[PDB]
Parts: sequence; structure tokens; C-alpha cells
Amino acid sequence: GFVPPQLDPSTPSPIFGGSTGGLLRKAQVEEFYVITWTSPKEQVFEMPTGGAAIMREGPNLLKLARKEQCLALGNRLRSKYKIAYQFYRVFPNGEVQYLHPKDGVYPEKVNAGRQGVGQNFRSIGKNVSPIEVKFTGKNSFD
Amino acid sequence: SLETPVTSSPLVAWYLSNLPAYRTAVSPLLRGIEVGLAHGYLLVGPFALTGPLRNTPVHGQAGTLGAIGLVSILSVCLTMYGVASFNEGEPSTAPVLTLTGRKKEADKLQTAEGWSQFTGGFFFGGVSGAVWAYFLLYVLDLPYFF
Amino acid sequence: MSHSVKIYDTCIGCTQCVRACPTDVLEMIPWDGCKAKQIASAPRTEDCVGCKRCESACPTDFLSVRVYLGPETTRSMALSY
Amino acid sequence: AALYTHHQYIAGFIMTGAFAHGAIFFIRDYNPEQNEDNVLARMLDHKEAIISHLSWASLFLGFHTLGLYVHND
Amino acid sequence: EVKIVVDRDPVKTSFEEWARPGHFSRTLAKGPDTTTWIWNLHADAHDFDSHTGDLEEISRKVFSAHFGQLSIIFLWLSGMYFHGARFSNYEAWLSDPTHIGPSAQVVWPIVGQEILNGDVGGGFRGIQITSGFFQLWRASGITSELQLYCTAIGALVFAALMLFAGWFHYHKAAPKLAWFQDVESMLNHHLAGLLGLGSLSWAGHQIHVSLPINQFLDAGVDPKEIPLPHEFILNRDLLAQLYPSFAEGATPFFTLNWSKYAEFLTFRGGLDPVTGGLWLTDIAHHHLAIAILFLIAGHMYRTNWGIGHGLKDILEAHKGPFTGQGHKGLYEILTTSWHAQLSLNLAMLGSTTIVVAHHMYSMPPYPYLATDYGTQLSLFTHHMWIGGFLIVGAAAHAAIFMVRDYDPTTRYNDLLDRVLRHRDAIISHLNWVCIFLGFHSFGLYIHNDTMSALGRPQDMFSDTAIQLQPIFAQWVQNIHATAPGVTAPGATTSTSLTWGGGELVAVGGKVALLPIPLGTADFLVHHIHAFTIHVTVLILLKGVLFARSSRLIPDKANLGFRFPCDGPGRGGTCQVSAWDHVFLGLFWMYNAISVVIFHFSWKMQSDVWGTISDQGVVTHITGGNFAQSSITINGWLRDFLWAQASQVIQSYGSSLSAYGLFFLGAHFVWAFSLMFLFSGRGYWQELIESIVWAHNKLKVAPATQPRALSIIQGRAVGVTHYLLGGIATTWAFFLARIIAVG
Amino acid sequence: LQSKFFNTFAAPFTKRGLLLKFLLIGGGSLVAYVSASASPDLLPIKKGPQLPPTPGPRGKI
Amino acid sequence: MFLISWRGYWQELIETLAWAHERTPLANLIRWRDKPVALSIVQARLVGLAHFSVGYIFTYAAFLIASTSGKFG
Amino acid sequence: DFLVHHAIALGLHTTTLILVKGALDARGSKLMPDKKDFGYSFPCDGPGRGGTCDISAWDAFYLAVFWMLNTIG
Ligand SMILES: CC1=C(/C=C/C(C)=C/C=C/C(C)=C/C=C/C=C(C)/C=C/C=C(C)/C=C/C2=C(C)CCCC2(C)C)C(C)(C)CCC1
Ligand SMILES: CC1=C(/C=C/C(C)=C/C=C/C(C)=C/C=C/C=C(C)/C=C/C=C(C)/C=C/C2=C(C)CCCC2(C)C)C(C)(C)CCC1
Ligand SMILES: CC1=C(/C=C/C(C)=C\C=C\C(C)=C\C=C\C=C(C)/C=C/C=C(C)/C=C/C2=C(C)CCCC2(C)C)C(C)(C)CCC1
Ligand code: SF4
Ligand code: SF4
Repeated sequence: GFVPPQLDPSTPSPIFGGSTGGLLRKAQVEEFYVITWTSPKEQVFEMPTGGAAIMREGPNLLKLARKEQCLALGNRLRSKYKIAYQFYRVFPNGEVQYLHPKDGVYPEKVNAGRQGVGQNFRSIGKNVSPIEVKFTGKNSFD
Repeated sequence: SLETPVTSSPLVAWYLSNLPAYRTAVSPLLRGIEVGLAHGYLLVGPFALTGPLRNTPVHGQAGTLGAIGLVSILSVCLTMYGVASFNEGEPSTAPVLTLTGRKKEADKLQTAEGWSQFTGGFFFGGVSGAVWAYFLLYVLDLPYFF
Repeated sequence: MSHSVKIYDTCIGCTQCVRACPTDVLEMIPWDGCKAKQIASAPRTEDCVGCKRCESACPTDFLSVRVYLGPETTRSMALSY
Repeated sequence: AALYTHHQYIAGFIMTGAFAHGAIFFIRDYNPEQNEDNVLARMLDHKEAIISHLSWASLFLGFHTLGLYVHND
Repeated sequence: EVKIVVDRDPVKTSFEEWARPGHFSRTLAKGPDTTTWIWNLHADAHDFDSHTGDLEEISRKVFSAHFGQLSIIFLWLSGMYFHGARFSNYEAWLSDPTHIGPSAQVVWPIVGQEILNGDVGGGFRGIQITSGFFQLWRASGITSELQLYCTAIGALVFAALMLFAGWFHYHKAAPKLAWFQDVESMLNHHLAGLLGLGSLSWAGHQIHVSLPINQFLDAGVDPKEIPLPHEFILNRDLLAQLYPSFAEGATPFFTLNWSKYAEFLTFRGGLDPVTGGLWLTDIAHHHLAIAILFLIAGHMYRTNWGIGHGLKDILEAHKGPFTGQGHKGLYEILTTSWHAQLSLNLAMLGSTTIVVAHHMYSMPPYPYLATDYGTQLSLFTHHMWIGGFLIVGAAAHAAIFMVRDYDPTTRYNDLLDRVLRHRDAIISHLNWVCIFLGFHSFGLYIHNDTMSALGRPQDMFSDTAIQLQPIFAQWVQNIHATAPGVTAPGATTSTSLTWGGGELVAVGGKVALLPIPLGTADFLVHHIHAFTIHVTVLILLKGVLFARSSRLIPDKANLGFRFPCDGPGRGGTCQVSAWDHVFLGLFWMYNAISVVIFHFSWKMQSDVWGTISDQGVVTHITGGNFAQSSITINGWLRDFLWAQASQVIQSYGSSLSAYGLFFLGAHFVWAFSLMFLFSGRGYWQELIESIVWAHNKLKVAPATQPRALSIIQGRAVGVTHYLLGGIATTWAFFLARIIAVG
Repeated sequence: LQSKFFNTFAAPFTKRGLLLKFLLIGGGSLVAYVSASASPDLLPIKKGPQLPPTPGPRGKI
Repeated sequence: MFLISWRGYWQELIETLAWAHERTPLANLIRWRDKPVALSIVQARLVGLAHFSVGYIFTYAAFLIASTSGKFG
Repeated sequence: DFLVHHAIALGLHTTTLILVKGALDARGSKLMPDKKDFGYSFPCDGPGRGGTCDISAWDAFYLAVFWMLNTIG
């Protein structure tokens, strides 16, 4: 897979006063997220957790608590200003993980190379009754 | 995050840093007994004056013994919380970074054994504060209203 | 693995779920079982939050993607604290 | 009065639990093929008629018992 | 600058559309494939902002809708005046209003309801009323059925005229944007034009018609030979006989020696023992001074000339250190989004309705009003209800604005930005205050009740036990009772009589007002009110502040204003839309209003209302057990709720029997609401499915495919039925009780 | 100075499990003793009603 | 209170309360062990039904005993 | 006594209706024909396709307990 990650660097942050939507104990103990994109021009955009702020020129760096907010902001940036982006996960050990594209091409369209994790080749009605599988680990949809 | 004058100011940070719950330059047991005697002197007042025997000449001892009992219950609760959350050889979870960024030694107050010393100190101090409030409220008791 | 996603061969490869997946779970892969020659896939069920909006879109006979519930975790619960 | 009310409410609760655990039996342990065409599997085939007729009895009794009451009132 | 620009004939008055429902919504106009179509049709009729994208057309539409509303109001007024003219005993009531029950509605003798036309005195039979029109019609010196008749006619004329104006302004001459969006001249006029000149012309109608005829009636005369109004202005000599100063034309006014008119324009204050009402001289001075004040206020803003301010030139100057740039640009927000204006105006209107409700009882303006008990009570509680509803609507539409038309890119602001930037702190602290008030205002009642049922009365919360004193209220009352001494020499007595100083006003063996003392029970009830209000504010403010996006759902706004949930994911996401926040807050507002009105009823019937003996001993309607039985919930049951519910429950076989019947249906619906509030949908969907099968079996399956109501509509119908049940119950209770005993 | 007194006069009160044991057994014993030795002057329960009560309706039963 | 107000409201409220307790001095030292989360939906329904039943039994039982104890006839 | 007996029969028939609908329609109706694979008590099956609040058979027992209490009262 010639789809390498980008190893999220430490680049400046958007101009924002700092507010009660930031991180909490969770981010400092378990995990948090960082979304990163390059911007075309200093404009205004509403952060997910409150108010609005301005971005800068070049690459950006925003931190957030949960992946859902990051991806919501990313879809907003892709449907409002037509720019690409990534977001990374961080662990308190110091690890950094690359999550969303996994190839660079959106998961919206086809790109061979992805495996087939979690298919069942039978219509929904073919599932069986729990009695046939009771007292076991298996379930009907498996 | 937001930093208003309340959460960020010289005098407020000074005050909060001076009270025993954050002055890491003292043994945890001593901070515990200090907060204990503080709350002991604290709670005797309303418990005694407004208790269910206030119209009786025993109301003093009554309120004081009730305060002592509440202190004992809360010390039990402290020890229970400590044994629940703090393991016996694992590290601390106290803030080890100050405002400037001086990497602070892990607060022994935030350890199992340290929490135990704290609990014992708090209990002894609460008892002492309650009995002191009693002796100052019912022997040398002119300049007050009660 | 907290929740669970299943996909069935009545998938018409219309690709509404992925466009509506809030937390980047599903995707498409090359198949031979429809015109669009593409079927769903769920290799990212960890971040599966559990909202049915995905299968609230699949315009098939009854359904083609099911979201079976299971145990809970820290990320499957939208926790942020 | 106390004994009567006691026993009646207990009977009601047990009666509800009965149908509850019956539905549980259907959900968890009923097998289709081990019961092909038997009276049990014969019930399910026309649940619509049963539900409809129960709803009809309910509607009749409700409408008329409420009508008479409001008229007298 | 500003001109009269309009446009000509956009839409033609053609019935082409009336036969095609849902012409406005593209989807609705296609056809009802199922039954939810006919719910969705009504559900979004008035939703103008979801029918276009430009403010011009929706502004025209709301301009026409306002005319529709005004036409309905005029028709209602006309119906009222008619029923007063042709179907009342109003003349007999004017003969002597001390012990003659106002009745203005008779019922047809068909189905045994003749008993409804009960005995009301004065040789009349009819359903007794409590609207309180009669005090007004006696204030304005109507005193003749011809006047009611012609007024009803004129009201009908104005109604048809307004309906016309509506049709014409929408269809033929539609206003343009630069007209609507021009708020400067609108403020200028409405300040100077509408309110000021209104109060001025009313002062006219009072000093030239009402005042003399009212003074004559107080002297005591059959209104038959009372001189007609116009015969009091044409021939001056009558008013001359009344008021010497009034026979001096216009010299004492223009020549600045206004003190001559002191007789009919004065500043007495207090009430008038002849009728307990207000000294009409005072109310005339009031209306006139208010007219002058509004006129001088109206001249603020520059409209076309070179003088005057600009509503853009006022905000941007204010910019403090903490907030920063201040109100810059807010002028654009409140000029480019109708919902914002609707919310602001609804909030202010609800507050004004509440304060009107309050100021009414404590200062009875009309004559012979503070002695028709039921009228006073019913007016107060009605105004309270209207205010509550208006406030909730304000919050809802504020949330709608927050969702749809808010955007920082062009409708920017630096104040609201800060507000939203720390919403969590606001909601957290308000929540904690709500918990604190709940505890220390209800647990007190619980403690008092318990320590009562345990045979420890001397450990209760009352005057006879551990004591809580509302010292600030008594302080203010003392100040208001000693203020006419030095601070306000131009007055004669206290501003009202409810202040803790003076005597009592009683007419026809009944009392109207007297001093009002405050006991610990008043402290407790006031804190209950404060707590419930704080909780309602918490609900609604949380809804508004979190309508955009919460820390649970990141992009709530994109999902729209009104949607049921976001699926059972992430542990369940039921009731997250601001719409559901309003659905919740409605119940709490209902509870606040209910407890407030109960407190009012008990306090009045236990400390003010009642009868006065020949010697002067007062025996109140309920015996004055408030300060000793309002401090136990069990008391509320026993002393007030159970006891004073007698007259409604024995009401069968009497004139008041109607008030009895509702007392059950009110409860019934009240029940019924639960069926919708508790259940869900899928169950009903499956039941409807089986019923559709049962029908289809007989070739009766209708093409309008049956569908159990959608979730949001289920919650809506539930809350509507619940509010209806509660309000109808308290309504029947109040009317039956007060009109029977009082 | 005060640190040594505070340490020594509360020295056995440092072990935590021992602390739970001591506090619980002491609280139980203390409340049991004070309630068994409750004086009637401050408790309206430690003495009887001491008055002839009221008979219920329908005679006495 | 449990049959009407469904979860998401209380979930957001718990979020706010959690942030509050987290950023408060003298209490941030005390941590929690189970992240506070509003009850589940079926759990809601259950506890609401339990409350309904308990109240609807206590009320009528006390009334039934008292009405015939005050009179014994 | 006649009117009260009729009201009691109403309560009986409608409570029976609730419970039997919960029993027979537990395997699955056209709203969710494969319900038999979701176990007994589940929150719901999503807000789409018409909304599916209170569709488990546990929820049927839930909605029946109310009428049981009512009839016994
Ligand atoms: C007349 C008379 C008589 C007779 C009587 C009789 C005979 C009666 C009967 C009665 C009856 C006869 C009754 C019945 C009842 C029934 C019931 C009550 C049922 C129930 C059911 C259920 C509960 C079910 C369940 C389930 C399900 C849900 C599903 C499946 C599974 C199961 C089974 C679990 C004599 C001569 C003796 C004497 C005189 C009088
Ligand atoms: C709130 C409300 C109400 C009430 C209302 C009212 C009461 C109103 C009033 C209003 C008013 C009170 C109005 C007024 C107006 C006035 C005006 C509009 C005037 C005008 C005038 C003019 C125009 C004149 C001119 C002139 C002449 C001719 C002579 C002199 C000179 C001059 C040139 C100036 C009711 C409850 C019923 C219903 C609901 C709502
Ligand atoms: C005859 C008939 C029947 C039956 C019926 C019934 C049974 C009914 C019932 C009913 C019930 C069981 C109840 C009801 C109730 C009602 C109500 C409840 C109404 C109300 C209305 C209104 C309109 C009100 C109003 C108001 C108030 C009072 C408050 C607020 C203000 C206002 C003015 C809004 C049958 C089916 C046989 C057949 C068909 C016909
Ligand atoms: S389920 Fe519907 S959406 Fe998801 S893949 Fe199959 S077809 Fe496309
Ligand atoms: S079931 Fe009804 S309520 Fe529960 S989540 Fe799905 S939609 Fe919201």
C-alpha cells in the first residue's frame, strides 16, 4: 500500500480565545484527537463545541476530545470551502496514529486494497433463531 | 480554556496555594490534621445551637457529641474512598506541574499510605476541634452570642 | 467490537451510509454483485458510536446493513470526560 | 378489606408475569421446525385476527361504558 | 433616503390553488401517499421561512397575517358588544351594581339546559359572566343599549375594512424591502403616533364624557334622565355647573397657570369609597401625562431630516473592557431575522402581561370592580396564564433563530460569541442554584409537615415556632406607607391601600382592599415561586444555548430545529432538539403558574376578601387560616384544596351545574394525556398494521395508508392535552367556588 | 514543635484497615451504649405515655 | 419525571455537571471512579414504572386502611 | 353493579390485548420482521423508517402494567 501516513507535526493553532469546550481529564488520561489541514485564506468558521474562530495561512492544528467532533468539522470544511484534511489520535505514552483516510482517497468511493471485514453473503431474512445457537458464544448474525 | 480574573489572578492563586490542601512543602498527615481541626471548629456551631435539644441545658454536650459523630462518619468515608481509589504500591495522580511548569515531585498526599495519614490526621483534628469549641463555648463564653 | 455492524448481499451499492457515517466506520469495496460492483464494509467498528442513521438511509427491501448492539466502552458511548 | 385488596393485587401482578414469560418463551426457545403446523405454530399464522378481535371487544366495551356514564352524568 | 416604494400586483386573486392543498411545499403538493401527509400539511402551513429564501416575500406574508389577526380581534370585540347590547341586563345592572350579578349569555331551552339560565337578579335569567366588561362599560359611561349596538356595528365595519386592507396589501400593492427594513421611522411613529396620541385621545374621551356622567351616577340618579354625553360638550353650562375652572375655556392652560384645572386633573391617589375604584381624575391625569411622555419620546431617531439618532449610531459606541468590541453589528442581526424579533417581543409582552395581572388586583382601576370577587380573580389568573405562554413562545422562537439564521460569517457579533463561548459555566451555575432553591424551599415544607405529623409543633417553621421573617418586604411596605408624608407631598394617601398603612375600603357590606401583612408562609411561598421560575429558566436557557451544538452531538444544528432524536446510539439520544427542550419547559411553566394562582386565591380569600359587619367586624370568606395552615402540604389538602372544592362538587341540579360537569372532563383529558406522553410509536405501528390487515380482509383497506403519529407529533398532542386538562380543571374549580360562595 | 505532639498522640491511628476496624467498632459500641443509657428527660421515648389513652370508634375495637 | 423526560436532556446536563465538578478547586483533588452517565432508556422506563407502582399502591393502601380505621364501619 | 362489571370486563380485555400483542408479535411484524434476533429487551430500532420507540415485547409488558394497576384499582 503506497499510502503512507504524514506523521502529524507541531504547527500553529487557529486564533481563538480558549473556552469551556476544550479538553478535560479524559484527554489528559486516556486519549484525545488532533485535526490538521492547510487553509487557503484567513476566514471564520464555527468550532464544533461553541462559538467561532479564524484560521491562519498554511497548515493548521486543532485539538479536540472525541473523533466525532473532528470528523464533523472536517465534513464542514469539505462541504463549505473544498479543502482536504486529516486527523490523528494521540496516546499519553507519546504515540500518534493516523485514522481517517487510511489511503488518502475518501472512504466515500472505491479504492481496491481494503479488505472485507464483516460481510455476510445472505439476505437479512436468512438469519436463524436464538434457540438454534443458545448456550454457545455464537450469535445469529455471525 | 477561558481564564477570567476569578480563575486567574495573583491574590486568588496565592490564597488557594497557601491553604494546606496544596502546600506540598508539609507532611500530608499535618495538612490532614489541620483541615480536620478546621472543620472541627467549624461544624459545632449550628449543630449545637439549632439541634433538637436546644431548649435544654444539655444542648452543648449534645451538639458537640453530634459533631464528633459526624466527623467520625466522614473520616470513615475518607478511608473508604482512599482504599477504593488508591492502590498500595502504584504511583500518584496529583498535579505534578505548577503554573510556570516546574516539574513537581509526586505529592505523597496523593498516595495510599499518604491518604491514610491524611485520614487519621483529619479524624484526630476534627475530634480536637470539636472538644475545643465546646470548652471555648461553655466555660469561657462571655463575648459571644448563643 | 463494542457494537457490531453487519452487511447483507441485498446491498445495491448505492453508498448512502458512508456519506452519512458520522465517525468514519464504513466504506465501499469492489464486488461483483451489483451494477456498481461495490459492496459495503465495516473494518472500523471500534469507533462505531451506535446511531442508526447509517441504516436509516439504506433504501432496500427491508434493510441491507444492520447495527447490532452489544457491550459498552469509553468511545462507543460518545464520552468526552 | 385489607386481605381482599392484598390478594387481588398479587393475583394481578402474577397474571401479568405469566404473559411476560410466555412472550419470553417465544423469543428465546420456540423452534420452528420442531413445531411445524402444530397448534402452537398454528397460533402465529393468524395473530392478526386475534389482535383485531381483542381490539374490537375493547372498543365496544369502552365506547358504550363511557357513553352510558357520560349520559347519566 | 426613505420613500414610499412599493410593488404592484405580484399574486392574482385566483382560486386556482384552494383546490390544490399544500401548493407551498413542493413535496406536499405531490399527493398524500399515506396519512401523515395531512398532519404535515397543517404542521407547516404558517412556516413561512421554510417556503422561500428571501425576506421580502415572508415579510409581505406576515404583514398580511397581522391583518388577519386584527380582523379576528375586531370580530371578537363586535360579538362581545353585541351580546352586551341585545342579550344582557346591562341597564338593570347600572340601576344598582351592589348586589346584581352581571349576566351576558342566555341559553336556548331545548335539551333541559334551561337550568343554565339561573337566577341572576334584576328580572333576568342567564349564564353568569366573569369577564368583567361591565365595570368598563360603566367607566366609559355607555349606560344605554343603543351605544353597545352601534359600537358592535362599527367594530364589524372595522373588521371588514382590515380584512380588505390585508387582501389589498398582499395581492395588489405589496410593500418592498427598504420599507420594512426601515425601522427608524417605525419606532419614531409607534412611540409618538400610536401610543401617545392614543392615550391623549382617551384622556379626551374621559374628561369630556366619562368624568361628568360618572360623577352624576355617584351622586345617584336613574341613568334615564342623565344628560347625554354630547349634550355635555355642546352646551357648556352643564360642565360649568360641575367645575368652575372648566368654564374658563383655554386661557388657564395656554397662559401657563395650569393650577386652575386642579379640580379634574389631580394627584390624589388611593381609592374612591363611593365605588372602591380609582379616582377618575387621577386616571385622567395619568393617561394625559403618559400621552405627553410618549410624544416627547417619539422624536429620537433620524428618519429623513438632519436631526435625530440612528439605531446603528447608538450601539457601536458601547464597548466595554471585559466584553471588548461591544454591540457592533447587532443592528444587522435584529433587522435580518424575523424570529429574533418575535422572540424579543414575545418575552417583553409576556412580562408586561404578568405585571398587568399583578398591578390589576392591588390597584383596581375600574369602579365597582374590587367587590365583584370572581371578576377580579378570573382576570388576574387569565393574565397570568397569557404571560406564561408568551414567555415560553419567546424562548422557543429564540432557539429557532439560534438554529437557522445565525451565522458568524456575515451576521457576526462579538457579544453573543462570548456568551456562547462559556455556555457550560452559565448552565452549570444555574443548575446548582436550582438545586439549592429546590432543597431550601421545598424540603422546608417537608420538614414542617413531618414535624407536624410527629407531634412536635414547637419545632415547626411558623410564627409560633422556629421563626422566619420576611423582613425586606415589611421594610418596603413601611416605606411605601410613610412615603406620602415627606417624599411625595403632592399625594394624599399611599399609592395603593395594600401597603401596610391606612384604613379599609368597603362597599355594600363587603370589603374591597385593606392592609396586607406578610407571615412566614409568605416567605416560603415566595421562595417556592423563585425556585420554580429558576428551574423553568434553566430548562429554556439550556435549550437555547445548546440548540447549535452540544458536547454530546457535535453537529446538532445540521440535523435541524425539530427532529425527534439521533437514534438510540451512544447510550441513547432521546429528546435533544431544542423543540423538546421547549416541550419539557412547558410543563414546568404550567406548574409555576398553577402554584402561583393557588397561592393568590388562598391569600386573597384568607386575608383581604370577605364581608364587613354593621359594627365593623370583618369575617373573611375563609376565616384567616393562611398563616397557620399554608405551612403543611397536608394542610393545603385539608384547609384549601379539599375544603374549598365543595361548591364545585355539590353543584349538580343548580345554575352552576355546568361548572360541575367540566370539573370531570377537565380531569378526564388530563388523564388521557398520559396515553400519548408515556407510550412510544412502534407498538402503535404494529397495532395499526394488524388493524389494516383486519380491514383489508374485507376489501376496505384505504389508499390513505394508516400511520401512527410521528414521534414529535405524539409529544405535541400529549403536552397539549395535558395543559388543557390542567387549565380546565383549575378554571372550573375557581369559577364554581368563587361564584358560589362570593 | 507541634508536629511531634500531633504525630505521637495520633500515631496508632495511621494504619488504614485498623482505622476502619477501630472507628466502626467504636461507633457501634458508643451508639449502643448511649441509646441503652438514654435519659428520659431528653428523649420522649424512654418513658411511656403515662396518660389514659382514647378508645377507638365502635366501643373499643 | 422518568416517563416523560428522556435521556439526552439529562445526558447533556451530566456533561455540564461533570465539567463543573472538574474545574472546581478543592474538589478536583477528589476524583470519581465511574464516569457519571445518565441512565439507559429501558432502565428509565423500568424505574419510572417502579415509582408509579409504589406510589399507586401506598396511596390506596393507606387510604383503605384509614377510611375504615377512623370509623370501623 | 352492571356498569362496574362492564368497566371491569373492558379492563380485562384491553390488558389481555396488550399482553397478547406483546407475545405473538414478539418474533416480528412488518415493521421489524427480524426482531427475533434482537433478544427480549432492547431500546429501539432507530428513529428512521417511521420511528420505532417502544417496540420491544418488554415494552409491551411495560405498557400493560399500567392497565393492570388500573383494572385492579
Ligand atoms: C361455569 C361454572 C363451571 C365451570 C367453570 C369453568 C370451566 C371455568 C373455566 C375457566 C377457564 C378455562 C379459564 C381459563 C383461563 C385461561 C388463561 C388465563 C390463559 C392464560 C394463557 C397464558 C398465560 C398463555 C401463556 C403463554 C403464552 C403467552 C404463549 C405460549 C407460552 C405460554 C403458554 C406460557 C362449573 C361447572 C365448574 C361450576 C359452576 C360454574
Ligand atoms: C392589548 C389588547 C387589547 C387592548 C387594546 C387596546 C385598548 C388598544 C388601544 C389602542 C388605542 C388607544 C389606539 C389609539 C389610536 C389613536 C389614533 C390612531 C389617533 C390618530 C389621530 C390622528 C391621526 C389625528 C390627526 C390630527 C387631526 C385629525 C386633528 C389634530 C391634528 C392632527 C393632524 C394630528 C385587548 C384586550 C382589547 C385585546 C387584546 C390586545
Ligand atoms: C356523545 C357522543 C359520544 C360520546 C362522547 C363523549 C363520551 C365525550 C366525552 C368527553 C369527556 C369524557 C370529556 C370532555 C372534556 C372536554 C373538555 C374539557 C373541553 C374543553 C374545551 C375548551 C374549549 C376549554 C377551553 C378553555 C378552558 C376552560 C381553559 C383554558 C381557557 C379555554 C377557554 C381555552 C359517543 C362516543 C357515544 C358517540 C359520538 C357522540
Ligand atoms: S446499505 Fe444501502 S447504503 Fe449501505 S451500502 Fe447497501 S445500499 Fe449502499
Ligand atoms: S426510540 Fe423513539 S425515542 Fe428512543 S431513541 Fe429511537 S426515537 Fe428517540
